[PDB]
Parts: sequence; C-alpha cells; structure tokens
Amino acid sequence: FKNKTVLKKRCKDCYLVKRRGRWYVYCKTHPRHKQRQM
Amino acid sequence: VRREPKNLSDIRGPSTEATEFTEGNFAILALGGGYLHWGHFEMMRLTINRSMDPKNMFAIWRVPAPFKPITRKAIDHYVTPVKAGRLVVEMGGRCEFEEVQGFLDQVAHKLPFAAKAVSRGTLEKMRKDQEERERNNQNPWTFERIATANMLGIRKVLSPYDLTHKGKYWGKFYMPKRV
Amino acid sequence: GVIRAIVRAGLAMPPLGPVLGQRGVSINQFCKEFNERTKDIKEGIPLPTKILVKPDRTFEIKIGQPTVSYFLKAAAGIEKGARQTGKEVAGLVTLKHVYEIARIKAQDEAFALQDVPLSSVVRSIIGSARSLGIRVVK
Amino acid sequence: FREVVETTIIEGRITATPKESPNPPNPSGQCPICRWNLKHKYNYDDVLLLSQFIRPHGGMLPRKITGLCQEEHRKIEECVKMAHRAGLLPNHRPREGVVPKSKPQLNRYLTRWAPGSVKPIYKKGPRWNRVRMPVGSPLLRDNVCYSRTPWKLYH
Amino acid sequence: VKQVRVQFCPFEKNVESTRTFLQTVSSEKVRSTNLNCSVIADVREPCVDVLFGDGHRLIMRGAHLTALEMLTAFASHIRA
Amino acid sequence: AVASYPFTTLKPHVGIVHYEGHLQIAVADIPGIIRGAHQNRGLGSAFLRHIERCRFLLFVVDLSQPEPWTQVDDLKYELEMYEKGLSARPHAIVANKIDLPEAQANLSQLRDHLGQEVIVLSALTGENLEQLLLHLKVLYDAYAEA
Amino acid sequence: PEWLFEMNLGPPKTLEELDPESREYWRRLRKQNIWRHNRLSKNK
Amino acid sequence: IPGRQWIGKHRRPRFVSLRAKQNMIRRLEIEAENHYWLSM
Amino acid sequence: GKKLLSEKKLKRYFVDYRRVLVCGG
Amino acid sequence: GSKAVTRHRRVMHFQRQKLMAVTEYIPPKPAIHPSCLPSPPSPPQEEIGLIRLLRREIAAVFQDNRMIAVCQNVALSAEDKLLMRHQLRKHKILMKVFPNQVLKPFLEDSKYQNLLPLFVGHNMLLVSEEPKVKEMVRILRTVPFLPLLGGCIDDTILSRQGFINYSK
RNA sequence: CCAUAGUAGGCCUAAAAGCAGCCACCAAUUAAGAAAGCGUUCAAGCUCAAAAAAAUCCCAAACAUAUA
Ligand SMILES: [Mg+2]
Ligand SMILES: [Zn+2]
Repeated sequence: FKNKTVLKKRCKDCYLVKRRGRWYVYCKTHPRHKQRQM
Repeated sequence: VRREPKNLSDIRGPSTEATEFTEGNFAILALGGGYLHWGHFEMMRLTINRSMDPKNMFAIWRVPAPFKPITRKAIDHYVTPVKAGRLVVEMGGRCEFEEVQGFLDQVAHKLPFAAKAVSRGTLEKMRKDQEERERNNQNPWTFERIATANMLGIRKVLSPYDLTHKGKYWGKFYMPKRV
Repeated sequence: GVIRAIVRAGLAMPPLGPVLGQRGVSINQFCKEFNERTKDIKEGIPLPTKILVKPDRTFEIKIGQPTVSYFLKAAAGIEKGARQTGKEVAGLVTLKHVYEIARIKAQDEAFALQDVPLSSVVRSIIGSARSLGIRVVK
Repeated sequence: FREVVETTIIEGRITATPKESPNPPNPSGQCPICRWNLKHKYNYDDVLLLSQFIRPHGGMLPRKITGLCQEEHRKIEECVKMAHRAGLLPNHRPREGVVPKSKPQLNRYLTRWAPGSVKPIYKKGPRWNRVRMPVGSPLLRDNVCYSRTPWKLYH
Repeated sequence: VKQVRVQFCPFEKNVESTRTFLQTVSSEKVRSTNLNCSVIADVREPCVDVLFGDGHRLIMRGAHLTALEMLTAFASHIRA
Repeated sequence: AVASYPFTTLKPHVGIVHYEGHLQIAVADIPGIIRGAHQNRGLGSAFLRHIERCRFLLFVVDLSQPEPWTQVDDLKYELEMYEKGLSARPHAIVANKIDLPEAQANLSQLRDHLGQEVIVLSALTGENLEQLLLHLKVLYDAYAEA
Repeated sequence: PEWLFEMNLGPPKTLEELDPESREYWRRLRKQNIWRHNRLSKNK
Repeated sequence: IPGRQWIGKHRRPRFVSLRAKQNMIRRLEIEAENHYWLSM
Repeated sequence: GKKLLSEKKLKRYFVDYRRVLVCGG
Repeated sequence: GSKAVTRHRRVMHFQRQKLMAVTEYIPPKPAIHPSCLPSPPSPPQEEIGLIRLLRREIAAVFQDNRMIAVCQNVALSAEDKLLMRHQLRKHKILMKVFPNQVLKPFLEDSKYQNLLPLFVGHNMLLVSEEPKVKEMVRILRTVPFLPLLGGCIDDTILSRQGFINYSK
C-alpha cells in the first residue's frame, strides 16, 4: 500500500473501494498498484 | 540600467491587457496576480512543445518576456507581473477541446497564481453567467451601493481603490463568487 | 487452428517443423501437398497459402492466389521490395499493366473479393500499393 | 415478482406484484416523491415511506426500477442507512447456517457514518478551530423546519 | 452433461430468455469443451430439457427467467 | 529451459556435477552460435564472455545436420574471431541425438573425419553419459590443476 | 472498360474535398473518431 | 497564537454571527430612509 | 515458499554489462 | 503593520468582514423546483446521413430480393463461417445483418409488419433472387443448433414449418 | 450496437504475423484502428473503441424538530 492524497487507476483490473472510511485501490494482476488515501 | 522601487500596485486590480482571444480557440485564463520567473517559462515551452506537434496546432506567447527587476541582499533576476484575467498562453489549429484540456490545465496547475485552461465558448460562457448572477441577485445590499453611498461610514474601513474594485479583489486575490 | 505458410511454389518445407509439429504432424504430407500445385502453375513464383488443420489430423490447404505485395513488382522484372517503404519511386510499373494485373488477380473467393465492382478491387490494390514506395505511369 | 423454486422442475411465477394508489395528489410530478407532495417532508424517522424502496434482505432497489428523482434517490438511501442503524428495520436483517456472536448494544440515531469507521476525537481543537462530531445528513438540510433555529448538523 | 434440448416459439409469444441462452451455448468455446454434450434447437411457454447421464432431468421454463439466471441454474447443476 | 524452437536459453546457465571426492565441476550453457557472428548476426558473440573464464570447452554437435564435421570448423573460426587463444584452447567434442537412425548412419563418416577421440552421446535417452563424466574429470585433472 | 479503368490515384480525399452523404465519408468519420480517441487514450 | 490575539500577521480568526448580520441590516435600512428624505 | 517459474526471456532481469559513473561523498 | 498586497491572504478589519457577510450573493429559489416540473418536448432531431444511407439499403434489399429468410445469429467461428459463405456464394445467395434498433422503424411501417416480434436480438437474413429454399434448408440441416425463424419467400410470409414442406 | 479480411502492410532481423524498432497509415463489404492497452521466442489467445505533524493534561457541559 502506497499513501497517496489523490488516487488513480493503473489498470482495467485495478478497482476503487471505500473501506474503513478511506479510499483504496486494489489490483489482482499487479499488487504493486495498491494505494491508500492519506 | 535602472533599479525600480517595488510597486505592488501592478498586481492589484483586473487585467485590462491581453484579455482578448486572438487567432486561437484555447487559452489559460489567470484567476490571480503573480510574478512569472524564467523557470516558469522554461517549463511552459518544454511541456507544450513535447505535448502537441507544431505543424497541426500552434501556440502563442501572449505574455511579455521578463523585465521587472528583483533586488536581493542588488538586482539578480527578472519577472513578469500578471493581473487576473490575462490569457497567458494561446493555442489554435484543427483540434478539439477535450483532447487539449488535459495537458493545458496540467500546465496551468504549476502556475504561481490561480489559473484555468478555457476555450472561447467556455470563457464567454462564464462571463455571461457572472453578469446574469448580478442581475439575478436576491440581496438588496451589494458592496457597491454601501461603498459608494458611504452607508455605515464604511469608507473609514475601506480603501479608495475599493470603489473601483467592486469588492471583487482583495490583494493579489480575485474572488469570482463575489458580486 | 489457423496456420499460414509464405513459401515460394518451387521450394520445400525446417522452420515450419516446430510451428506445425507443435501438434504433431506428418510434415512430408504437407510438403507433398504444397509441391503438387507447383507444377500446374507458372514457375518461379512464391505461393503464400492459407492451410487449415483440424484436430483429427487432417489437412485443408487453400492455395488461392499469392500475396498482392509480390504482384506489385512481379511483372516489373525486379525481386526486391521497398526498403524506404514510401516517399520514393522504386517501381516504374506502368499503370496500364498495373490495371491489367489487378484485373487478373480477383478471380478467387479465397481472397474473398466477392464485390462485383472490379473498380473497388483496384482502388483497394492502390491502397496496398501506396505502402510500397512505387509509382504508376501511363 | 419472479420467484424460483426447486422440486427437477424450476420455473418463474409472477406470484404477487403490488400496485400504486389510484389517485395521485399532484400528477405531472416526475418523481414518485414529487408526485405525492413529499419533497422536503420526511427524514430517517419515517420508516413506512422508506420500507417501500427496499429489498427484503435490507439492500436498496435501483433508480430505473423505482423511478426515483435523482436528487431524491440519494436522500432515501441515506435515510435508510440511518434507519437501519437506529434499528427501525428489524425484519430487514442481512441474510444463514452460522449464528452471530453476542455483541454489545448501544442505542444510536441520526448516525451519519458506519459505526466501525470513525476514529475517536482524542485532541479536540481550540474554541476557534474545534473538531465537531457530525449528526444527521447534509442531504436533509433543505427539509421543512418548524423552528427558527435551522438543523444543526455538527455537534 | 449428456444432452440439451430447447423449445421456443417465435410463432407464439416471444420470450428472449431461452432465445439468448441459445447463443450462450452455441459458442465454440463451450461446444468444443462439451463435445460429449449435444445441443438441438427447435422452432414452433418455452421449454428446456437437460438429460444428464447421472439420471437427472433438468426441466426449466424460460418464460419468467432472467437471461443470466438461466445460465446460473444450469452451471449449479452441471458443476455440482 | 529446453525447447525445439531455436535460440533458447538466452541467459547463461550454470550447473555443477558432483563427484566421489567431494569436488564439484561447473559447466555453463550459453545460447546458440552461428557462422559469422562477427557481424552481430543471430544472437551475436556477446555471450562468449563467460567462456574466457572457463578452463575448457564442450563442442556440442548435432548429427541431424548432413555434415556435422563442418560444425566444429565453423565453431573454431568464430571463437578465433572473438579471441585468438580460444581456438587453441583445449576442448572435447561431443555428439548428440544418436537415438535417431540418421545419426547412426552418419556416425561412420564422423569416425572417418573427426576420429575415435570424439565421444558420442544421447541426451534424451542418456546414452554413454558416463564416458562424458570420465572425460570431464580427466580434463579437469589434466590442466585445471596448478 | 474505360470507366472501370478511370480511378483516383495518389492522395485520398479529405472531409473538405469529399462530398457528404457518401458511403465512405461516414467510414472516414468513424475512422477519425477512433483515431483521436486512441490518441487521447495514451495520455491517461 | 504567538503574540496578541487580535493584532499582527497571525491572529485568532473572527466570524460574523447571524445576529451580527441581522443587526447590520437594521442599520442599513435606517439610512436607506435617510437617503429618501434628503432626496426632496 | 516457492520459486516463481521463469519466462524464456529472463534476459530482461539478468544483466551482464553496465556503465556506472561513481562519485564519492 | 503590513503591506496592502501580501503573499498570504491578509486578515481584514472586522467591520469590512461584516460587510462581506452582508453583501454576499443570494440565489433565487422558485416555489416549485424546475427539474421536477414536466420538461418541454425536445426540439425535433436532425436525420443523419448514416440512418438515411442505411434507410436506402434496407429498402432496396427488401424490395429487390423477393425472399428474406431470418435466422438467429449463432455466433459461428470464422473457420466454420467460410464454408457456409462459400456454399451460398456457389448458390449465389448472400448474407445481410443489421442492428435491431434501426431495423425496428422500417418494420413498423412497411409491407412486412408482423416480423417485429421475430426481429428481437441478433439476426441475419438470407437474400437471393432465386427461391432456392431447398438449398437453404439443406445447408441448415448440417448444423443442428442453428435455428430458422422463418420470414418470407416470394412475398409470402411463413415460418420454418411451412418452408420445409414448400422446399418440394 | 459488431464480421470477416487485401495482409505474416511493408522494410531491418534468425522470426517479429497489430503490439523490438522504422516508414507508410490507405483501404472490401453496410458492419471499428495496418491496432489503444494485455499476452506469446515469433504465432496463437485477451480486452477497448479531494491532505497534513512536537514536546506537563483533551479541554465548558450539552443538543439536529413546539411557530421573531
Ligand atoms: Mg472502447
Ligand atoms: Zn488492476
């Protein structure tokens, strides 16, 4: 997970969610794409 | 070769110069007042040239080259004063708004003053909506009426420039929401 | 499965070995099939072909017509393509003969040129030809 | 509505589908709310209104089916979340074989956030910059009020 | 997994559920894998009969079924 | 990685061979080389850098080709093109894929040209692998010591 | 087949040059659409 | 707030209450009449 | 803990030659 | 003291700030919200060249070709598509396929009106100038899964069950 | 809303077939790019067309709904 203020897409497989009251980006093909809202 | 005392009055007030679209559909409108460094211009040229091909689309420098001196403990460098409303960079050619807006607003983000990439249509649109809003207002009391009439003795607090400023400018800052 | 062979009529099947043999094939059968259609056709020509292979180990070679790319410079007397790939004149092929050969191309349903306008065929050929740095005169 | 049952024979049956009351007070109202003159006249409390817009298991029905006003649709789902959290919907619990473990009960209402989601306010700010706790929804700002004092959305 | 037969009537009232189920099962990607399974469509309320080798008759009425619901039920039965 | 399509094993591959005296001999596998290779044809001769450190060479020759005796001639020529002493460097010549009947047919002419000293092997069936191991050990004990 | 022989050579006709209501005009339009769509896709 | 809370570059902000707005409207509409009677 | 199966083109990872400009503190 | 122009936003005199509060913009809100009120009907659409061209072709294919045989798009592989196309090219019968949504308006007001229920989903048409119905049914028997929905032959509307007996 | 194919567009390569690089970017039908991103040694197979951090201990308590 990388802390980013603004969240982007790196893939089509890449998807957003709102968990624990913050935005995240999850990615099954490339787990390196993961992002956490700060 | 002359040094200048720092006249901050240049940044104050609306831009009355280079506020007209000239042989171009798309331009970046300044929403605030600041001084441009040579570094800014370097970034400008680099980004715009690398983005779009010059054969199909053309870019125009609508801002003069830096000439206002800066004194630092003697003159070191030159800057360009810009008031709110100046189209800084013009762009034209066989192109669409959707495809240019991306890099254009990205380039505008790095600008020291607030700014927006706008088309001819979009710029004229926002001019229209602002002047509709002022006649549409449901508040009897505008800054204009009070300031000019000297209603509460408000001139004691206010500046002489305020009457001209309509209360839409405060320092280097332009407030578009203010009527 | 779809398999493409771009080999001169008067040439046998080693590179095709793994390519076709990845499913296990009698390569000799394919070579025999390809070389059978060399004798009846005019000699000295490549034969780009579109063979079909079914999983029950059966061959459905479609000879059809060779590639248009070759046919552009075929009757010119040159055997080399455009290195520059445009912005140049390498082929001084006469427009009259270019028309003639364009006419004598579309006679097969392999190419799937089922269009009754032969004019449509020729302008498609011109679209192919512009890729190559060639020119048509007279 | 369509139901599917296993016996094998499986089929769809239109068992029971309800209908809307015959005489709308304000025809030409595009929304189903705008029609019944309800626009700014409900909150989380009014469960009977909200029960009509939800699936049996507690989830909410989509706009295309329910025919809702776009601006209004956001209001109901917000009101319904609060309705659930207040516990006004006991027959619309989530769907099994396992049994849920005994958990503490705390009675709450007008709950904006998911209750396992808010970090505690350890250091509140100074008077002029205090961190306040949200109550209710901003979407419910424009509701009819019968008092001079507006809805206080921050506590 | 053995045989599937589908009856639909465009002559009568038209329902697209079985109709769409046809192109789902008439795909090469499914037909090549299920080479043992045989599919036949009949044109004359729609009927789906799946004759499993396991002694099961999957009988489905595609009138009040969703397009994908048809597939989900079929998937649950075949995969088991 | 082993496959029928040419120009595999782009990366050099080291495996070691165990022996009874608790000593290990490392053998390296590089991608295929072609006649020329001085004009950067094929994969070039860039990978040949490893072989400078290698004490001796294994000339692996396939018998599928009609004239396998010319193979070593091409190999020695290209090694010379890279570095002069590589051609003069001591080596062993090994033939492969002898399970095929055409290899058995051409074996006689290999004996005629290359001689008895060349060791004949199969990789797939592991034919005469032991003689290779003997020869590997003997070459090591010969000029890899002191 | 003089008329059949008669055929346009060299440059293809642009939108300006081309008379609309033509079959291939709309082919060209959709081509241009997907072209600049692909061109803007690279940026994102 | 470093220095005095009212003066200097950095100071504790103030905000206009609803009552303070209402008070100011009352004053403004008084002088609106004043304008009228000095018109004629 | 398992080693990941490698692609034929593993020359992407493996590097034999590199030009380095080293500068001290 | 400080300069009138600052890099940061200057803090105002309280009086001036009270003024800014009082002279703020107020928007007018109607008694009835305009979005909830019924909209005026949209200005009449301009007929594009796309739908006009398509109009011509579909009119032409229906008028000129006496027989239109409607079959469900079975999504057959290119490998298997070629043989069917080649068989029909030998019988000089060609294939036509169009979007359903643009097919609807014509079928609303034409000689053929009863085929609107037939034309739901993916569909293609067998069109020719000769009533080689036997050849069509013959090549259909080859692939069992592929159905025929019917259509019209010799300007007479009928389904598959009628077409089979007509073949003789 | 969606199908094939002039065509492994050509050249440079040992093979680059849409996707190593470079040049051309036209063109059959009525019905997508000499291919925008994956994947193959190459093919084959896939998709798309709105910010903030420091040092003794947070800092009134509380509250959304009865007509200025
Ligand atoms: Mg798309
Ligand atoms: Zn992803």
